Amino acid sequence: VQFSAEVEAFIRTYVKDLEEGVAAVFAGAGLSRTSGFVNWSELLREIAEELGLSVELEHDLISVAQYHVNKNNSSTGLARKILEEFSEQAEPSEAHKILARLPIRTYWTTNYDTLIEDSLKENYRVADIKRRTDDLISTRPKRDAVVYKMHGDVSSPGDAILYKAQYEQYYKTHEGFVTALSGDLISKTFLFIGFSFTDPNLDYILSRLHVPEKHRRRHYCFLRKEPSLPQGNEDEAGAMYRQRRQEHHIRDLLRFGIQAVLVNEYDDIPLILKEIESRFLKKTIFISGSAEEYGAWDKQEALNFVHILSSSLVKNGYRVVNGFGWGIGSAVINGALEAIYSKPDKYSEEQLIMRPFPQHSSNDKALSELWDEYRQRMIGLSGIAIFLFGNKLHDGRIVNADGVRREFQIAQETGVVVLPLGVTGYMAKELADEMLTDPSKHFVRYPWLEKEVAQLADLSANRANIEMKVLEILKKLG
Amino acid sequence: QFSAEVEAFIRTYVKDLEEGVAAVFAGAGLSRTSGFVNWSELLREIAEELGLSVELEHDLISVAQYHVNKNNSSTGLARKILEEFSEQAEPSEAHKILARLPIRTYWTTNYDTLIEDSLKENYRVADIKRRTDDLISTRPKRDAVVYKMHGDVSSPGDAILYKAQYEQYYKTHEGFVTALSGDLISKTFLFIGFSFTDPNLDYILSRLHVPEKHRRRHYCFLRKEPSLPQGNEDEAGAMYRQRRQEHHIRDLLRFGIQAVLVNEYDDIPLILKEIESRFLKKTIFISGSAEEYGAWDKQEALNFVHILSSSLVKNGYRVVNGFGWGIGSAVINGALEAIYSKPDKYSEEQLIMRPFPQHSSNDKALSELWDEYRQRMIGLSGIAIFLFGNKLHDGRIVNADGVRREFQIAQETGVVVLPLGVTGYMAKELADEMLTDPSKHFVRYPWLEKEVAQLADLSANRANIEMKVLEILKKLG
Ligand code: NA
Ligand code: NA
Ligand code: NA
Ligand code: NA
Repeated sequence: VQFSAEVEAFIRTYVKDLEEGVAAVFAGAGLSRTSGFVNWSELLREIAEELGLSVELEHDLISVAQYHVNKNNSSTGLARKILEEFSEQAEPSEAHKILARLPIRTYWTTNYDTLIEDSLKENYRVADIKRRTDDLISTRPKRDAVVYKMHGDVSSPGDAILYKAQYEQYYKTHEGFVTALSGDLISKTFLFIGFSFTDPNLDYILSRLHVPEKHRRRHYCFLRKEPSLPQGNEDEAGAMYRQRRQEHHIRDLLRFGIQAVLVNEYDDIPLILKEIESRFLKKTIFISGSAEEYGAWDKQEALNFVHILSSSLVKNGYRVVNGFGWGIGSAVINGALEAIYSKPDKYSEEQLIMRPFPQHSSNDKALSELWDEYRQRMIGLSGIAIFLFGNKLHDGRIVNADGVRREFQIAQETGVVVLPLGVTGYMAKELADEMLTDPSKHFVRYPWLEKEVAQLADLSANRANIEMKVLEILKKLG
Repeated sequence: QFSAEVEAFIRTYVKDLEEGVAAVFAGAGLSRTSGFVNWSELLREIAEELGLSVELEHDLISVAQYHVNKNNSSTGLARKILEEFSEQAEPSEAHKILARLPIRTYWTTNYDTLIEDSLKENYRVADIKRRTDDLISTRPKRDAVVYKMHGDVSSPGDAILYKAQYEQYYKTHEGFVTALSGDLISKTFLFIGFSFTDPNLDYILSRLHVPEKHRRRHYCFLRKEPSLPQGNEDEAGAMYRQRRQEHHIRDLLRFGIQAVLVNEYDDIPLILKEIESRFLKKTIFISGSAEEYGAWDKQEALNFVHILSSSLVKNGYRVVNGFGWGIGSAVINGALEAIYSKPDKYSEEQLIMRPFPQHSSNDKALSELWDEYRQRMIGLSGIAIFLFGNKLHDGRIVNADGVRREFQIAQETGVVVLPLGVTGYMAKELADEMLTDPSKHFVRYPWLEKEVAQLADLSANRANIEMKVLEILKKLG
């Protein structure tokens, strides 16, 4: 759970930039491999062999590809290997799924595959996909993210950027992409992921990143640190040359404002991203609860409290994930929306997260499983969960709501801080009391929280001070 | 009924609104209730200070530049044509309509903030571009973008005011020009508030050139020149005034702009309200609330509401959620299910949700805030459906008076009202009330009386209600 001082500073910075909304991703081929990297020599082996060349002797693979286009006067043979087959091997990394889950608004990529767009759709995120310059003219309304496919798309291989001659003229043929990228480079913090210094195309991509020093920003790029001891037909002299050479790569990236984030293995990347996610989600609050009745609370008193709580979370900079429970979810919605439109300059519709809950069975899944998948997904978008009331009618009598407990379990199992408010009674009280029954188990990560949950579980707790105590708890948890 | 040309404009803009490609380009006239500006009078004293006269100076752009040249400063000029000028800005009826409608793109050369202010009052989140720097980043989840091409009363020092700045605009404000050229080939503009006495009209129009292959047809409101003389005119001078306008009209075409001619400026809001009335026939307000469901099982009723709302989205309608207790949550879930069912064909814009009143205010009782909420939300719709409608009151179940108030607001404003009496309670009361005086409630659509009658029977068969409602809405369209 602890990283380098350099990685640690990157985590702190990118979390903050995710919160402000200026975080961006630039994705290379490595991101579309569970491996995390690509062997370019092997990909071009056959193209070179068809020219009487060999990737062992040819170190300029961009020129080899161009020679292939020249000799056959056509892009198709090249396109089959480096675009068509290359993209069918694409697989979503763990790092890929994390980045698609986070509320990152801007994805740039030179990949041809559809993994980014596909993952966004799976996570119920409406994507504005820019596959060609024409797509840049109009903005998809209410999009959750924009995805720039700089070099085209497997969907239209004829329009993809594949070989040297196209790279050389990209600044004119695709001026719109370059202009958009230059704007994002001076307004956003990029995470470059999936790039290697054996990428034949790297220099072309990096040369597009120049901006006036007055406006230059600092960005980040994952790189695997070269291992110490030999590889293949190498000796300790060859190993040390391989390593010290990498120091010049790292310094070169600074030209473009890019700071290398070194990892010893590609498997380290998803762990760093998970840490970023967990720290970032501490400001996204899941509201769990439902009510057929309100017990020691008057209904309008309860709904008014829920409304005010939701509004305050928005006004204090939190994102609210609505559990959509009966008799609670409507007040969550109305409270958050009231705050949003109170100050449409400051707050945003992004601060209220709503996704439809299951209504009907499917042929493949019972309502049983759709509900559990819904709760897992919604809690997955949050870092803290508040539990309120929680009761429903069953065979004519009021019972504590099992679905509220299930959300509680999912949250605990996944590291989401659980904050039941026992003063609201019912399942919230049942859960608060249960936590206090084993403080060494339930309050390991935050021992100071036992006292707070105990005060808020007291049925005679002062209801006017609940909101401010919750707010102080959430700020300390962050 | 309007002229054939105006009628064709109405039909085209309604469809472009529905498609989401409608745009507005607002001139000074839109910020005056009269609909026009007297430019010679605005510059009268500027000219007098240079020893000139607006009676004899026909080029007011140059007069303003001469004022800057003489004083080596735009301070005096800016006071008259920016400060005082924008202080007299008033939202016209045409302004209010265009701010109401779901137009995504507003361009303007006005300095005032009437568009931005109206959008917020209408609970529309605006992305306001006052400077080229603002163009780099897009406000997420915006309901509209507003381009202030010539700057803003907010930062007078950065506003476009005089000839020299116009001449270099294509360089200093290149971002605005590039964005406009993209919108001109992607959207259908309505130019409103411009006259051919606008000293800077040529500067504005010259920015509208695009390759013919990509040129679209736009529209521009213009007041037809009157026949009768005015101000030192006889019938020769008045006929000269009129025939000159024919060349203005023809000239607009080389920019792809078709003049929409009106006899009076007051005709503009009438054409715009006809546009709104027709456009809104695919926006459905769902009125209803329920503490209990009577002869319906609770999950049966919520399932019906869910399916109805989903079906509305899937058949191309926008759903305005009344947000009633026990009904609004199913409206939301049904619509959201449809939207994310096929997120490439359906959109989040098909569900309209705005907060309802919770707390009294020092200037408005809760009673007033509720009425204003209902008027605003019904104002967004052309058809309103009424379902159930009951609440708890002094310990008992009563029919929901709010549902009837929403019914009355709808009827008073020309919104088609479709109560489903089979859902009982207030919806049944309103269905029976309409059926008791068909002469008054079914004037516009006589065939609707039969449909309401079959849906009003408490014993009516519930399996095909949604299918019947959708057929009714399609005919109303
Ligand atoms: Na309270
Ligand atoms: Na509810
Ligand atoms: Na439950
Ligand atoms: Na009511």
